Amino acid sequence: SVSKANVPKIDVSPLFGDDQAAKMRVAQQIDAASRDTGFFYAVNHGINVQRLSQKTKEFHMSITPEEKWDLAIRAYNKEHQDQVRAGYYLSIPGKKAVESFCYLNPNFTPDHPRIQAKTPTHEVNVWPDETKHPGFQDFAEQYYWDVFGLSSALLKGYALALGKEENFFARHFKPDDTLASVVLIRYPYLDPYPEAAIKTAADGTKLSFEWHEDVSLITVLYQSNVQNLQVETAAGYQDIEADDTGYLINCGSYMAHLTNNYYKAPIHRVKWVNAERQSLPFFVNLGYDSVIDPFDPREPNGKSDREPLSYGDYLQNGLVSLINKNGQT
Ligand SMILES: N[C@@H](CCCC(=O)N[C@@H](CS)C(=O)N[C@@H](C(=O)O)C1CC1)C(=O)O
Ligand SMILES: [Fe+2]
Repeated sequence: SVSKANVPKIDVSPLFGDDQAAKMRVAQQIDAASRDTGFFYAVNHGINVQRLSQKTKEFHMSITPEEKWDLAIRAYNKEHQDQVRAGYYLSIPGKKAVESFCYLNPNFTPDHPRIQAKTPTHEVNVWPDETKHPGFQDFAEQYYWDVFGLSSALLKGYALALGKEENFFARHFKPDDTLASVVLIRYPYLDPYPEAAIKTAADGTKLSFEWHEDVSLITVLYQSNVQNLQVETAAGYQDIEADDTGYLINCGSYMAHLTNNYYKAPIHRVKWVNAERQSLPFFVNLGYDSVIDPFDPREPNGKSDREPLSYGDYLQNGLVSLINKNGQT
């Protein structure tokens, strides 16, 4: 068997309030989890995840092949050269099971200064036809802001955990410019399930997505109640329990950089499971020009021998590297 990973449930509700002592007690729990397996479940987060799941299912199960081409990123549709990040990521029946829809900051409109400048990693979202998907765009944009709010609260907790003032990360995480993305991933049930869509780990475990560290500051994830994730620990890969009432939180490699690996970006992978399910990550990314000076909370003077890295540089390079390592999703 595989051992169960320690993934504590942390009540994050004080991070929305003004009880500073209570916030510190939450920060300590985040610190402990970040130093152990690198994962925890945020509970009492205030988001209606059942409705998120229902609206997402309605979208995934009603979108047609025609609409998928019309929304497709450039990896699938050469006509859409502006769509590197945002849009539809098609399955390939017989070869690739997973499919998804990615969207970015709703404030990236045609008149946004970064859109006008054609700055890398900024795109205007594409949406299906409103008549075919009534309410979907509005729901999805509102969801972005709901999970942005949770993420801002979580970032106050991580800042306090690291010995900083609570706005240390959040001051770089702003509605007008965040590079954060939502991805609505569908993992299908298939009978037969094509072997070409199943990868195999060195230890023999059947996978849908190989080992990686996240390209993010933190990752704020909702998934269906079907166990699939594993995290590498000193004791080997361990199973992360599912919990479709909470958000699974972990650090990405930008956090590891900024903290000199005090909070590591945990290595994790996705087991192959033949089940119809949802994986709905929010990747907490800062602004394109955001730079936090690296530090080390294990060193008396707090100094680090790492060089500052702008978030835009980090992100553009990280997303390409992840595609090169683990394949186009
Ligand atoms: N397209 C997105 C980035 C996608 C990065 C990516 O492919 N991530 C993987 C590894 S974290 C991913 O989303 N995998 C999901 C899965 O396979 O279920 C995860 C975290 C829920 C953007 O432009 O921001
Ligand atoms: Fe990941």
